[PDB]
Amino acid sequence: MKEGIHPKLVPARIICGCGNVIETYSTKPEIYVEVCSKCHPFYTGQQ
Amino acid sequence: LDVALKRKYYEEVRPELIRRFGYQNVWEVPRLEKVVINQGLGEAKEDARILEKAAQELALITGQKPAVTRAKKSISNFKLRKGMPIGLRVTLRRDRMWIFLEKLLNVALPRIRDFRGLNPNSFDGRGNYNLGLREQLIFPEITYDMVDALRGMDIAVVTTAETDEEARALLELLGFPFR
Amino acid sequence: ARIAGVEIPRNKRVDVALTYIYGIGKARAKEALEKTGINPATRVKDLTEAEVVRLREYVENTWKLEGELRAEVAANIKRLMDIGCYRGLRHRRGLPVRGQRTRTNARTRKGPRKTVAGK
Amino acid sequence: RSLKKGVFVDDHLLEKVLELNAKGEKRLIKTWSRRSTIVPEMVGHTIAVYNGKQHVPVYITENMVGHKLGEFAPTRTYRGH
Amino acid sequence: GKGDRRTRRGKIWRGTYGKYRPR
RNA sequence: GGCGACACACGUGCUACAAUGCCCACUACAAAGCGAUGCCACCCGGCAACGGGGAGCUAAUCGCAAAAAGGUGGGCCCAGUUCGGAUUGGGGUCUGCAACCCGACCCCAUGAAGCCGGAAUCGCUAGUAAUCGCGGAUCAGCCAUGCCGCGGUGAAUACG
RNA sequence: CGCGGGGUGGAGCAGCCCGGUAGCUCGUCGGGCUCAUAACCCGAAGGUCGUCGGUUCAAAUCCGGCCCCCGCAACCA
RNA sequence: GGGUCGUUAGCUCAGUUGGUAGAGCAGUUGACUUUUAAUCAAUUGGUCGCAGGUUCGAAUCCUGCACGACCCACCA
RNA sequence: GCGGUCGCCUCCUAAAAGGUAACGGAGGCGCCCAAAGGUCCCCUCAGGCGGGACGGAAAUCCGCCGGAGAGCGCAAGGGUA
Ligand SMILES: [Mg+2]
Ligand SMILES: [Mg+2]
Ligand SMILES: [Mg+2]
Ligand SMILES: [Mg+2]
Ligand SMILES: [Mg+2]
Ligand SMILES: [Mg+2]
Ligand SMILES: [Mg+2]
Ligand SMILES: [Mg+2]
Ligand SMILES: [Mg+2]
Ligand SMILES: [Mg+2]
Ligand SMILES: [Mg+2]
Ligand SMILES: [Mg+2]
Ligand SMILES: [Mg+2]
Ligand SMILES: [Mg+2]
Ligand SMILES: [Mg+2]
Ligand SMILES: [Mg+2]
Ligand SMILES: [Mg+2]
Ligand SMILES: [Mg+2]
Ligand SMILES: [Mg+2]
Ligand SMILES: [Mg+2]
Ligand SMILES: [Mg+2]
Ligand SMILES: [Mg+2]
Ligand SMILES: [Mg+2]
Ligand SMILES: [Mg+2]
Ligand SMILES: [Mg+2]
Ligand SMILES: [Mg+2]
Ligand SMILES: [Mg+2]
Repeated sequence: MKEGIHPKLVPARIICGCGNVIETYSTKPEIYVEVCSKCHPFYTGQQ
Repeated sequence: LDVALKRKYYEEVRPELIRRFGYQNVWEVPRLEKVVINQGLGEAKEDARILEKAAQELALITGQKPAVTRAKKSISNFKLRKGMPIGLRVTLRRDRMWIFLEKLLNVALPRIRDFRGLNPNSFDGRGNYNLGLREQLIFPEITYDMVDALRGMDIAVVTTAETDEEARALLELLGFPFR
Repeated sequence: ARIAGVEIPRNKRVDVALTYIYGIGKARAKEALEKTGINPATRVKDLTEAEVVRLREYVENTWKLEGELRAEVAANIKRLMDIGCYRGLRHRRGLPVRGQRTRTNARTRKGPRKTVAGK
Repeated sequence: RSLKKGVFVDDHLLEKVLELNAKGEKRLIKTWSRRSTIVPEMVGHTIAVYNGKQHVPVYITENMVGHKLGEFAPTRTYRGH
Repeated sequence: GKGDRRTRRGKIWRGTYGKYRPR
């Protein structure tokens, strides 16, 4: 990426309805997740 | 340069696709280039300074500063002097493509009301697939206390797949919630 | 944080801020507040993610909510019509469904008045 | 509006339908009992109901489950103004 | 108000009894 | 079956648009008429409608009964908002031969218009108006917000 | 054949000229006051601008043709 | 192009200490009536040819320059 | 006479060089741009079909296809990726 004034994109951590989500790598690290349709209520693995 | 889904493509998505279609060459197997995100905004036209929240919060969720579209021709119905900015278009590749693409699949699409799955027919027949979003706050980096106003985008994803079949296969096996 | 769909409520009360979730209010609230044991008088701005997940999870699983619910309320309708049923006509072409009186004010179900002319 | 200990169906047609239900054959019977319930068992028949004026045929499905027999035989004429 | 069948003030108005106006 | 139609138009009213206000708990004060074909205290199940049971009174005895406002304490914090309950989905109660047309009520979900109403125009001179309940007739049930009545608290203003 | 102006809600006028949106009176519709009607008051509705091309980003608006309309003219012979 | 002159919060204006800021029809409010009026009675700052430069201060003087109204002249 | 016209550009007329007339057929000019100029370096159209939130034939984005039908400030012709 061309060098100057452009978001950092540093490894991060995020959650789910179940436990954590790994891969991450986001600028503005450490965010939060209400729901996951793959942790999966609310779609997959139906109900 | 690591990026879990990138890895999961090479180890376990690639071979499943070789077993399934079968391939003389390592190259023929569909690879994944260029997920390009485009916000068409009339939403900011005569006021073009509304843009740069929508541009800065684009770069926040992709991790890349978008460039700015402008107007092909002048169309009188909505405004549209041949000059003005319509929206942002950011091209994503290579890691930075995946780093965003996994965050898309583990977070974004979960966070939509409903989400009965991704429409299966959006493959363009030459074996790319694009879709479109509304509330940008389905993303992690968007807190709904940073939203001035909602606007979506159109996400196109391109693939070295020559056909639509293999397009869905590549995307399914990358864990694309589908129908 | 947020309930089914998104529907973030905030500040004010918790029991109160629950009505602002669709498919819920008063009754379906004050009870699901004890069934998580959470204080109803709590102020949804301040409270522990503890209380949130036990509340967010209870509600999202328990009963059908708008993303799913509104889909289903509409679903009875297209069935209540398209069958040929009576209420289905009052739906089909858009008049009041349960008894009542159409000679004078329907106004809610009828829209605003389109006036014409006398004898 | 329920009954429940109840579920009233006039026995004019109820006999004819239960006899048509297990019959071997079916055609259209014409009743005045719209005050009935319809089914659980009546489904699949054509039946001519009455509006005050004449006898209207009704094809029957399960979407017609509990719905009293005349919801499907309307009493009015409109076509607007 | 006196028209909410879900309130005390309302049921009193109609004259009826319920979970919001038990006898 | 209709009298219950609905592009519309007028009349009479009810509930309202909120903080002298709404919601919850607790505690208090009436008059009048009805009712042993009925009114059902009281126990039980039911969130509840109501269903059970069941005691009393031809009733200054026993029952409808709860009066409401208020009073007290607590909550709401000026929001189309805990205002407001129209509309609609769903679940049941009961009357009745039967509740689709077309019933009343309970609960769940839904929460609409409406932020004091254009030209106009109504009532009221005192225990009146406003506002708050309650009874009765008709009646199986009920579309009563009606009408006939009853007490509760209780203004303003008349130069002329 | 000739030169000039015009065709816009039911009527009568603006707007065209200077591209971007259509206005004014009357009529009409709903309400008001009245025993009632007019008068009067409060509200509203209603049109693609003769037509057909073209121009432009956009045409009642600018250009060409045609269709009507009104006006002037047609003299020495 | 010369000469005079302007120049004004919605509009017209009316203001040359260096102070504020209006006076009329307008707009809203509010009495009055019926109708139309006519009378009455209530307002934010709106940093007033434009940037500059005079001073204790300039809507508010001085050069600038954009403009307008007026008037003279002249046009191979 | 009245009407029209009167200079300049483009197209035909014009007879395959030039030129060429009529009150022959058709249109345009009396400007515009301090970038719409110089140069260096990039870039390649219109259109059609599929795809894709609010996007509809037309805003933007993504594919294939597209040798010039686009663009070149304005008329026509020549020219031109
Ligand atoms: Mg491809
Ligand atoms: Mg009714
Ligand atoms: Mg309420
Ligand atoms: Mg009240
Ligand atoms: Mg009838
Ligand atoms: Mg009648
Ligand atoms: Mg009716
Ligand atoms: Mg009424
Ligand atoms: Mg109990
Ligand atoms: Mg005695
Ligand atoms: Mg009683
Ligand atoms: Mg509203
Ligand atoms: Mg009123
Ligand atoms: Mg008197
Ligand atoms: Mg009563
Ligand atoms: Mg126009
Ligand atoms: Mg009239
Ligand atoms: Mg002569
Ligand atoms: Mg001449
Ligand atoms: Mg001449
Ligand atoms: Mg030649
Ligand atoms: Mg030659
Ligand atoms: Mg050039
Ligand atoms: Mg194209
Ligand atoms: Mg397309
Ligand atoms: Mg070309
Ligand atoms: Mg050419």
